[PDB]
Amino acid sequence: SKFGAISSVLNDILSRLDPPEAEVQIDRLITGRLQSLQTYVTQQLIRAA
Amino acid sequence: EVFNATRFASVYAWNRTRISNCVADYSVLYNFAPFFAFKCYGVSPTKL
Amino acid sequence: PNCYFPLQSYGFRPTYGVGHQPYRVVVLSFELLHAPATVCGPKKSTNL
Amino acid sequence: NDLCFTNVYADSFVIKGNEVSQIAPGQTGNIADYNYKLPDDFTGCVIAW
Ligand SMILES: *[C@@H]1O[C@H](CO)[C@@H](O[C@@H]2O[C@H](CO)[C@@H](O)[C@H](O)[C@@H]2O)[C@H](O)[C@H]1NC(C)=O
Ligand SMILES: *[C@@H]1O[C@H](CO)[C@@H](O)[C@H](O)[C@H]1NC(C)=O
Repeated sequence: SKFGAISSVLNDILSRLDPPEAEVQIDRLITGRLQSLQTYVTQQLIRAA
Repeated sequence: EVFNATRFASVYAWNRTRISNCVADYSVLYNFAPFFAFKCYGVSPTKL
Repeated sequence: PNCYFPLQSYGFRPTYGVGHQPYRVVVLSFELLHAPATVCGPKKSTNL
Repeated sequence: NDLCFTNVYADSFVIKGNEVSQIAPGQTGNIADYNYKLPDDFTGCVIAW
């Protein structure tokens, strides 16, 4: 999932954008994937309970 | 040849050229123009 | 040929466009880290 | 005027008009890659006249 960024591939976005402009899309991917992982662990906790 | 032209077409009929089957080294672009706006959107000029 | 000088002359003349004008640049680098500071602005020294 | 800084650094040089936009953390150009480059997490001000 692109998560509203340039692309969903970390390596491709790093190789296509410089650090001090790409870190914004990096943070976008970070927060999207991190919210996804939080949802997954919350649902897994529900299922485990 | 794109930046060496003398009769750049008007914006109403903007000339459009295709660039393929070559090696793009943007040093010639950097030294071929006194840039005023180099606003890149999809790719950073640094790693171009 | 194939032995180029590392640095070339940065020549100037008063007749240059804005993209070639002699711009003077000074940068001011700070360190906003936790250490005994040395510089401030306007200050007051109210008793603790 | 209301902050405190450990040590202040002032680098004075002369560059071109396009180089004014060039001089920034992690940027393009022979100048920004061989002559002088700012750190990516730069915290300061740039003055050009
Ligand atoms: C857009 O500008 C190009 C500049 O290179 C033109 O290409 C050239 O066209 C001439 C003929 O006019 C060729 O002889 C030359 O080899 C080169 O291909 C291109 O034609 C132009 N396009 C339009 C629509 O004006
Ligand atoms: C190409 O550019 C150079 C320098 O920018 C100039 O001297 C030359 O006249 C140009 N050629 C044409 C055909 O415009």
